[PDB]
Amino acid sequence: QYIREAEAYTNEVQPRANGQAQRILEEARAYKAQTILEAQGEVARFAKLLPEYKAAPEITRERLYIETMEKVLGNTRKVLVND
Amino acid sequence: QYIREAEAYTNEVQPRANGQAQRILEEARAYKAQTILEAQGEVARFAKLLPEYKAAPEITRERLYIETMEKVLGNTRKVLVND
Amino acid sequence: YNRMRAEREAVARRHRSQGQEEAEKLRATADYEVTRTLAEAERQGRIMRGEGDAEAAKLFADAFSKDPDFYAFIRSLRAYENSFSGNQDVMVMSPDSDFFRYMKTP
Amino acid sequence: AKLFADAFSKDPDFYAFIRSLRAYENSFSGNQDVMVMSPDSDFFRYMKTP
Repeated sequence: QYIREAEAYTNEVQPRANGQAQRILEEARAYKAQTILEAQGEVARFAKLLPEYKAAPEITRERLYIETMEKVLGNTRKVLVND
Repeated sequence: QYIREAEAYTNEVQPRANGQAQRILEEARAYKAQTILEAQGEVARFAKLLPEYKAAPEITRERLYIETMEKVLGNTRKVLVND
Repeated sequence: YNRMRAEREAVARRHRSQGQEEAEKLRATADYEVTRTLAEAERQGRIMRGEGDAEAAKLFADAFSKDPDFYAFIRSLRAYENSFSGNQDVMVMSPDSDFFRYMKTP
Repeated sequence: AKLFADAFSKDPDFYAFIRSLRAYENSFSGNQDVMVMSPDSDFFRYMKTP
């Protein structure tokens, strides 16, 4: 009976390993597709944004800098002391 | 029954994915429209306010500065130790 | 009796495990397809957002290049108000600071 | 990586600026850190009187 149960355990465990292997392979495929699509989207965004900055560099730089700083300073605690 | 339930699950989940995709695309278009419209609002207010500044710069600059400092100091704790 | 019962349980467990493996494979491929569709939609949404941001940036750029310094002043003041609106921070000043120049008796 | 290189080779400085600004926004998004500036800082240059 002990050997019978051991063979039962083997026959039970192996298919679960096969299923997990297929699952992680599909997850890797999904990761590749998602990262390629996100890269394409970011490329399109940067390509569209670039000419507007090239037209008026200083104003766009200042506006983006101010927006980013207000966001980051709002998110964090602040202490203003002289040095 | 397990196999049939899995097939039912996939056939059910695919249209939900399509609907979610449509929803996020509509949200993106709404964000684009709101950003443009919001920019329009900012641009109009800015253009309108500038000639008032150009006529008498010192007084309006001082008033805006005083108001902003009043708000920022009212929103934070103060320590006035001399250095 | 125990030995035969164990053998029958072995066969049943093997059949159920095979069914579960097939179900897991089907669910995995379904999840992959769902993720691919969502990623495609997200890419299109990112393209739309970038288009909107560029369109807004054009108007901001020209209307603010009308007068850069005053816009910098106003936007910096708005940023100060927005950042310090929360009461979680501590600010240290000095009576010699130019804002408090009126503090001293004239 | 190939896509990103082919895209951002047009202007590296502007890409660095934008990506660093987004990184600053993302990293500090958690309200768990403490920043210590000074009133003489360049960002706070408009907090002084005209």
